[PDB]
Amino acid sequence: IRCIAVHPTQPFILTSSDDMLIKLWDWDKKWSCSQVFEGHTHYVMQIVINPKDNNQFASASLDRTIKVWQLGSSSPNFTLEGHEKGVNCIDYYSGGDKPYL
Amino acid sequence: MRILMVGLDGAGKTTVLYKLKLGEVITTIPTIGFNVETVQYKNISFTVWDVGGQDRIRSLWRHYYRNTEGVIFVVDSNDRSRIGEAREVMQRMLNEDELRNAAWLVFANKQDLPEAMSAAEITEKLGLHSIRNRPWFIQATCATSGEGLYEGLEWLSNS
Repeated sequence: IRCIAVHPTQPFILTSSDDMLIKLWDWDKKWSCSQVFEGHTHYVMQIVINPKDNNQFASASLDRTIKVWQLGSSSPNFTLEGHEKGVNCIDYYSGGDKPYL
Repeated sequence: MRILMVGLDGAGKTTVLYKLKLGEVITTIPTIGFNVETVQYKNISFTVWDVGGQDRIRSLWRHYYRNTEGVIFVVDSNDRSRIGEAREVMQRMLNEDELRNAAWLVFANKQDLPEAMSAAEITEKLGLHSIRNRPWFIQATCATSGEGLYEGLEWLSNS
């Protein structure tokens, strides 16, 4: 189990794991696996929540690609073909104003 | 054929459009800088035109328009209000000449649960399920959800 990303506003714990799975679990439901997010191609190395929009989040894998997701996409909205290596990590841009990873 | 997607200002009309070509979507700003792509469906190639309700967009839609013959008139089934104001307007707009040249395949969006707007309600609000005139089509959807995918392309084929 590589990474957890959390919704702060909303009572959540998001997890990515190497099983090529991202699961969402709900703590108020007392660790329900509320939803499973899948659209993998490899181990899930990292999850980061765009906390800015907690709600939307991005995922990094070393198969070099990034999926950004919408809740209504237990899959990303899309995948983009980032790395020429692998995408180890994904990070967000502190400001809400503009947006970088 | 020159085919027009109209609908809201701030809709993310576009959202839908590129959701549509591209699968993954686009900002719920609609267009604001001129938008056409031409699509083969059924190998008649229609240039489908996304216009944001750039207030100005609406005005300019009115301005420029000739050369149309068909349209996906997009409307929100959750927007109760500029849906209303519009309703009249657009309706008539449609009744202005040239839009009678065109089937209105209206897209009713944001139909999605514990709140949307009642298909029947709006239909009768416009009397508008009406066949007092044209090849029409009515299609459900939170196009922003994408809702009716092949059915559109296909039903629309019908002629």
